[PDB]
This record gives sequence, C-alpha cells and structure tokens, in this order.
Amino acid sequence: IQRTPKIQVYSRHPAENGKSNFLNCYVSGFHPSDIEVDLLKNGERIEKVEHSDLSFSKDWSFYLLYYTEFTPTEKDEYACRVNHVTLSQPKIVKWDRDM
Amino acid sequence: DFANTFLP
Amino acid sequence: GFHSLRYFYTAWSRPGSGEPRFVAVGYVDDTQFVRFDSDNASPRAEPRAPWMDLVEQQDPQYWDRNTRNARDAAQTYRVGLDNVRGYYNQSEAGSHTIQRMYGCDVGPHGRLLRGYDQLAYDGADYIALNEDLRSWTAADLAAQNTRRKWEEAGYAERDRAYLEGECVEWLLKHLENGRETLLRADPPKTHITHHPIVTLRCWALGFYPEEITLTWMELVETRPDGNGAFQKWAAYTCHVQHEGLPQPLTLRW
Repeated sequence: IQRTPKIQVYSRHPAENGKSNFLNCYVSGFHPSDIEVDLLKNGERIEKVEHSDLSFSKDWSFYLLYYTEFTPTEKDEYACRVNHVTLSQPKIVKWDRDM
Repeated sequence: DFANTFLP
Repeated sequence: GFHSLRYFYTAWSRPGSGEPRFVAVGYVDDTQFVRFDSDNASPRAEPRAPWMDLVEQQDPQYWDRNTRNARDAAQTYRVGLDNVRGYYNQSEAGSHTIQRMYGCDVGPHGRLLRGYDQLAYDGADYIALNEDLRSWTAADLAAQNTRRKWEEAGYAERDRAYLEGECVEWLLKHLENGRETLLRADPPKTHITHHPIVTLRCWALGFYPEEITLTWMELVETRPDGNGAFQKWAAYTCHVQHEGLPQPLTLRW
C-alpha cells in the first residue's frame, strides 16, 4: 500500500506580525513512513526544525507534525516542502495567514 | 506499561 | 461513553541503512504520553505528557521496566520483519513495514468494553486478535504462518491477561494522575474571518478532545496545534458542536 501525504501549513495562534508564534506543517494520511519535510523561509531551509513522534490512524496511515518557533513579518514567505516516494517531485505548500 | 510483544 | 489506552508500534526495514527502526507511542484518548525510538543512542522510553514527569514518584521502576520491554520489542520486530518477508517470498532488497495497534476501551465504572491487538504489513491488515481475546484472525494466506504460531504458543491468553487487567488498571491510573490534562473538555475559541475575492471562514481553535462538528463549503481536516489541542475551520451562520460547549454555538459575521 502506498498513500500520498495530505499537507496543511499553519500557525499555532493567529499570526500577528512581530509576535512570537509556531509554524506548523501537518502531514497525514501517508504510507510508507519515510518522509522528508522541510520548512522554508524565503525558499531557504530552516535549521533545527522539530517533529512529533511517528503515529498512525486506524487505517494504518501515518501522521507527523513538523514545527518551529517563528515571528511572522509582513514580507517574509514561509512554506513547507514535502517529499515522499508517492511524489514524482517535491510538493511545496505556502503558508497563508488566513489559510 | 507496554504489553507483551509476540514475534510474527 | 468511555476512555481508551492505546499503543502504536511501527517497525520498518531500511536495507543498506543498518538495522530496522522501531518507534512506539502511547496515548490516552487524544493525548500522547510516552514514546520510544530505537534510533536514539541508548534509547529509553520517555515521557510526553505532564503527569508522566511524576510517575517515577509512585513507580520508580516505570522507565526501566518499559525501556527494557521496548528494547526487547524492537529486537523481536527486527526478526519479525525477516520472518514476514519470508512468508511473502519477498527479496531482501526492499523496505517493508510492520505496524501494531493495541489497547482497551473502558466505560464508566472501569469495565473493559473492548480489547484489541491488530497488526498490519505494508499498510494492510495482517493479523488481529478476535474480540473474544481467545483466538486470532489472519487477513490472508501468508499471515496464517503467524496465526498457527501464535495459536500453538497460547499468546492470546497473554494478551487477554494484559487487556483485561493491566491495560484497564493503567488507564485508570493515567486518567487520575493526568486529570488536568485528560479529563478537561476545553471548548473551541471561535470566530469568523472575511476575505473578499467573498470568503467567510469559521475558525475553531485550541479545543480538546479532537471530536468537533463544524457546519455552515471547504472543511479542512482537524489538525493538532502543537500544544496538546486541535484546530479546524470551514469556509449565513456557522454552528459549532463540541463536548466542551454546554450548547451548540451560533456565529455570524
């Protein structure tokens, strides 16, 4: 069985520029478990990004939360870049303040 | 506690 | 209504990249409380919820006991990956995955309502403990190799003893020791946002447990907030049903 990841990119709290927050990338519904998830700042890789412990749903598909502290600004662009065996090329989802 | 594990 | 203690194991091979990896996590309801990851150096079971920072007080051997169990389980499922690969006549070149989920659902009064122990191979059902906790159901012909082994070995009886005894007891211990985390019913913080193209978006933030009903469309999957709670949105009135809300809320722009 192979399943491609669902991706949501979002902040823990409603973004307010200049206030500290958490940038989250939630990947779910995928199989097998090996997955590459990078958070991007203006297209560049954020270092020390952490992630939740690997778990899975009743349909056996895996889910992970990747996250990092950040302070939003008006102009900085954040994204999440996901690669997985099911993906012919890495998938980039841009952070959108209002989702 | 974790349960026992059985070898498949 | 009930509560549940649930454990999730994933073991997968990585040919060319060393030994198989083993990860185990435990939950009570929607709260993760323990983890183990075999790729750590000298790996240990580790707490992941506040009350597990205190379990050492009343149970000084908890972490040694469960670290020993998990290290042993990692070694067992390493050989298990080789066995199952063989049952399916698969080559040693590919990566494969064993998953296990087991646990107990417990109603008011502390009675076991359902025990379970299910395994998957490569994302599909492989074998499961029957609801009576006394025998096994193989999902295909290859899994009958395991079913025969486990039937003759009497392992259902060992699972039964855990699920009827230890699982229920530990669920009750964690519920009380973890009351402020687990027995809370935190309602969503709710509000509507407005974006002309016009999109109305109803938000539900910071709620626990995960179950929620959002109705006005695009409904996103419920997602963790990273702080132990959950978020959802839907994008005229928006109505919200959550366990932590005395009555279903109604919102409008």
